[PDB]
Amino acid sequence: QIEDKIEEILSKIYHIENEIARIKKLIEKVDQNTADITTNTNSINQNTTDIATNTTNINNLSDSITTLMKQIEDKIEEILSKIYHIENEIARIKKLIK
Amino acid sequence: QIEDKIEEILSKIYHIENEIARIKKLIEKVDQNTADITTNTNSINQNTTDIATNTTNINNLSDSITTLMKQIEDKIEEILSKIYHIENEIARIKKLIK
Amino acid sequence: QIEDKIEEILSKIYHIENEIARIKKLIEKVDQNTADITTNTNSINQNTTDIATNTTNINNLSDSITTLMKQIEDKIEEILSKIYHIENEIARIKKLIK
Ligand SMILES: [Cl-]
Ligand SMILES: [Cl-]
Ligand SMILES: [Cl-]
Ligand SMILES: [Cl-]
Repeated sequence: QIEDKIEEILSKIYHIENEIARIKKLIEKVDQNTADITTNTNSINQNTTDIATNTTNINNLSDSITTLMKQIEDKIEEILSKIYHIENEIARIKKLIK
Repeated sequence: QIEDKIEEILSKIYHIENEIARIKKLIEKVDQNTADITTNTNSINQNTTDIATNTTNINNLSDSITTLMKQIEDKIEEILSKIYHIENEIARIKKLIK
Repeated sequence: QIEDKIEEILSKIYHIENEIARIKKLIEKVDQNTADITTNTNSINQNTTDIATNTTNINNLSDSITTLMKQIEDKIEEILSKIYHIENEIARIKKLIK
């Protein structure tokens, strides 16, 4: 029966080796996954930097438009004011004739 | 001869234990990868939310500039119209003199 | 000693099996991680394409504002120039009366 116990063990070992050989394939997979997570982390960081640049630039353009709006509204106000003054000079030139 | 079978079993086993001890290291590397994937997934989502904000804001500014453009074109044409009416009052005043 | 050597071996084998069963639980975890890294990679790319769109559009609005600026400032200068020539016609009309 010793000899049966031994044949039994030899089968278990053969099975075990076949299971281990399948499991060993994981080593290379895990390392590959680890490498791919790093690459993703590098792309994520680069997107974050580029989103920041865009955010900054949206904000400056927004400010820029606000400065332009003011600049123009003030020149328009000043031009309308000159026009009003000229209309008043023409009222007086008209009264001065008649 | 049994005894020889037993020694070669004991070396097969010694070898298996060394293989299993290497493979054991994978349990914690996999935990780590899983944690790092979650972190990356959190950053991806934050970038996605920030890209959305930026897209929204680009779109409002673009509309804003369009409103400002027309707003200005109208005031400029009102001004040109007042100028023309002044040019006509001066044609009169010149006539009215001679 | 033989039968003792055998009962020892059988429990070393029992433990290797327990260790292997613990390690076989990684197989699907590693597959799941791999699938999740691919998903993340897909989201990263999508974000990259949307950042590029946003970048392009920020830049065109920026240029657009620059074109609008000069367009208006030239129109305003032309209006100021018509106003000045109208002031001069009114200086003449005033001198022509008195
Ligand atoms: Cl990832
Ligand atoms: Cl993994
Ligand atoms: Cl991203
Ligand atoms: Cl963006």
